[PDB]
Amino acid sequence: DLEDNWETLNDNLKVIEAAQVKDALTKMRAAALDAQKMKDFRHGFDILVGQIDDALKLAAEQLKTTRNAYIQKRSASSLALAIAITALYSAVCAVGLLGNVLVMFVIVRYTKMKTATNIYIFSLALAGALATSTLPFQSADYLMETWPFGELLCKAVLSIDYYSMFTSIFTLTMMCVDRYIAVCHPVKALDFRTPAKAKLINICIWVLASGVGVPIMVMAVTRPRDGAVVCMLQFPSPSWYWDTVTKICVFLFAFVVPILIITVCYGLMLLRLRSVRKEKDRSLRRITRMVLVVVVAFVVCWAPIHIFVIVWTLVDIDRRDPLVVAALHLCIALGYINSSLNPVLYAFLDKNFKRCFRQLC
Amino acid sequence: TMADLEDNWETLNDNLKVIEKADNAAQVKDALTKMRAAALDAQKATPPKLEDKSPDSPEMKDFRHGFDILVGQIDDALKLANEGKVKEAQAAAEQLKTTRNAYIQKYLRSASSLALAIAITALYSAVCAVGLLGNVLVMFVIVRYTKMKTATNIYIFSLALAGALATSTLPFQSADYLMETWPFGELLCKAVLSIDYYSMFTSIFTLTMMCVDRYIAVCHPVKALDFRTPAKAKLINICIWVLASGVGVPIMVMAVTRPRDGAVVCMLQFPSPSWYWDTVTKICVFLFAFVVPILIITVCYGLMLLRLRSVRLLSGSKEKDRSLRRITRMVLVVVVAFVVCWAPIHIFVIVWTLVDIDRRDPLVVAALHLCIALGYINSSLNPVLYAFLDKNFKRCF
Amino acid sequence: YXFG
Amino acid sequence: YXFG
Ligand SMILES: CC(C)CCC[C@@H](C)[C@H]1CC[C@H]2[C@@H]3CC=C4C[C@@H](O)CC[C@]4(C)[C@H]3CC[C@]12C
Ligand SMILES: CCCCCCCC/C=C\CCCCCCCC(=O)O
Ligand SMILES: CCCCCCCC/C=C\CCCCCCCC(=O)O
Repeated sequence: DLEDNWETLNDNLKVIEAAQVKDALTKMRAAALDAQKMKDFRHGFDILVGQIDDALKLAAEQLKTTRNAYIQKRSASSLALAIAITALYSAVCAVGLLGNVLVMFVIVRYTKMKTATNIYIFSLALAGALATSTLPFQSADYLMETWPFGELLCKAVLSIDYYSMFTSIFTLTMMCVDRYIAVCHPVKALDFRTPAKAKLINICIWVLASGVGVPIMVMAVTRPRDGAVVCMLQFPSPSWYWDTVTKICVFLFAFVVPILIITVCYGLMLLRLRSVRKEKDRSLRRITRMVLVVVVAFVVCWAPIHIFVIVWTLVDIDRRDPLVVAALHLCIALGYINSSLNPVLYAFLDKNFKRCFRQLC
Repeated sequence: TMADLEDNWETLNDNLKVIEKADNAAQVKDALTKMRAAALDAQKATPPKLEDKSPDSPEMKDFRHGFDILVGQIDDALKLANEGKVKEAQAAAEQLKTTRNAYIQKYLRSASSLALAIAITALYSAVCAVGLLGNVLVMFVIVRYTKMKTATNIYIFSLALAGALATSTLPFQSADYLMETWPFGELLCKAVLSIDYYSMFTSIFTLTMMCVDRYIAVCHPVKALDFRTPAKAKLINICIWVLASGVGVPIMVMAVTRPRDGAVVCMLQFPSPSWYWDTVTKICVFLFAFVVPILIITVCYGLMLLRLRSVRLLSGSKEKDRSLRRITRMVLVVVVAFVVCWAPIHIFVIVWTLVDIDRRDPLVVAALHLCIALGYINSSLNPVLYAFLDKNFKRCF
Repeated sequence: YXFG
Repeated sequence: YXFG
């Protein structure tokens, strides 16, 4: 048994720490030979046998460093990690779905979408509820190491994931633009920030994003790799080319462009405030402060997965390595934190449920 | 108290909006009457900011002076409401907003408890999703694939059934915390509380017996071929689930919804004197579900280390004797996890009963819900960790 | 266990 | 974004 051989290798490394160390080293080799008895795992035991041979001649703890070429391919340590990730995806999914549905409910039932600001919040909440709805599937796939929901559901997951990423990010960018207009051009804001114009802008975002959603829905396929099934985009030939174009276009239009716009928005709202010369004067100072919170949270939550996507395409990453896997799904969830549990959605609930959460320090 | 200070401060602010949206003198009059009584009540309190300050300190005299100006202005607005004026009395309420802003506000600064409520919701949802769906999956793999033809498979099913029942309460418990009320009714209150106490005992007593079963396997391997029979394991688990109804049923009888401060409370209605029987229940739960299980499991461990210390002392062959040493190290793992998960809440219930705790303080709220949650983490993680580390189960999944 |  |  491979599990029994794995234990006898470890339970014997502690017997060492002259004749006793030699009898332990030979006992380790016979287990290591039966442990080798997919080709990458077999290579690990060849380095292990070879190092044991040098120790039998004499290396002391060098076998523990070579053991890191067979452990990923500890026992409970892997299970603890899979649980932690399942817990992270389920916390992000459950707070995401319920937070966004609740915001939408507050707007539909109580607020009644009269202001332009509430239209930009409804759209951002709708985008967040769609974004978090793919998580049960993404976390099941991680756990099972295979796509068990078929092609049609793979198309639905990949298309909704790409589509909702852009509708969320652009609704957020446009909100900051809308608020920038209020702070800096108030005479012009009276004619622009009307609910009919907020309705049109938001609808344009949802219809425009279908230029991403539809090609992603077309390319999304279920293909078999190493006996298991994978949900993936099938780019036209050359796939490596169109894959690189897609990654560069997502990083440019859904990350750098929104930051640049929100940052230019922040700085201009800032100059407008500096150009001033009591309560109505500092009421605009809260709005500009909110824009800064938005951009900081955007950079914080989205930069790690973008730096990871770039590192992954450029450098050969050990997909098996435990800490690599931990960092990947943290980065993925951290992207979803902005998408669905956004600082604007927080502020909105903090305003409408003020009395429920207000308490003296 | 600071609860009185917060509630009075709230009453002052709430009654300002009453005048703001008032249409008659009767509405403006009583709002100022409440506001006047709450201003005189609040000036008696000491702000948290100035808790370290003397009742006659210049800051404390300034806090009180703010209320003197407020009460004076409230009485000016009262005479206008009494005279028959509703425009002037409403206009005088605006100058009351400038007074509590320029004088009192600095001493009574507030913060939002929204980020704590989100974290709490996140904690219950994560412990629920992993716990419920995880144990439902464990139960499915045992029933449909790793058919319960062994003693172990019957015990993993019992821990799994209990773990799943335990975590099914969490959506109701966290909705109650958010809403600051029980919106599900008395029947769902009975189902929740009974399942809560019941599944606690079935979970802990099936876990305890697993350690006894491991002890028999390790220390008496020849005699275990008779005892560790699936029909004998089946019987033990049924006895636990039937025995545990002496807790589930009385909790179901006593579980009631009662009105308190305009909100609804899901609670246990204990017989006369209710405070006594409530304290007795907390003592019996601590002794049977915490102390008794720790003792039995620690004794199972101590005996296992002794029975393996003798084989070590025999010095025959440690080539396969070490395969049982991993099972006893796992018993130490189970006992430490049970202590670390259950000890904080059990100590919390003992302190809650003997000492007055600030129910409002966000530190006590954060710590309380973390404490409640750890108990669920244990009840739902013991079956999944055992099953996903079981050789037979791993192949069948 | 703790509710409420 | 990142799956798979
Ligand atoms: C098993 C070990 C590792 C855990 C220790 C238990 C800790 C986390 C728990 C057990 C009892 C708890 C305390 C019970 C009562 C009070 C009084 C209250 O006004 C403030 C919180 C405070 C002070 C709690 C803080 C956290 C506490 C100390
Ligand atoms: C995996 C299960 C997820 C757990 C989610 C728990 C359900 C949350 C339930 C209700 C939230 C209602 C929001 C109302 C908050 C405002 C306060 C109030 O109404 O008094
Ligand atoms: C309110 C919920 C109460 C549910 C009571 C459940 C009682 C059954 C408890 C444990 C089952 C243990 C497994 C033993 C059955 C073996 C399967 C079989 O062969 O029939």
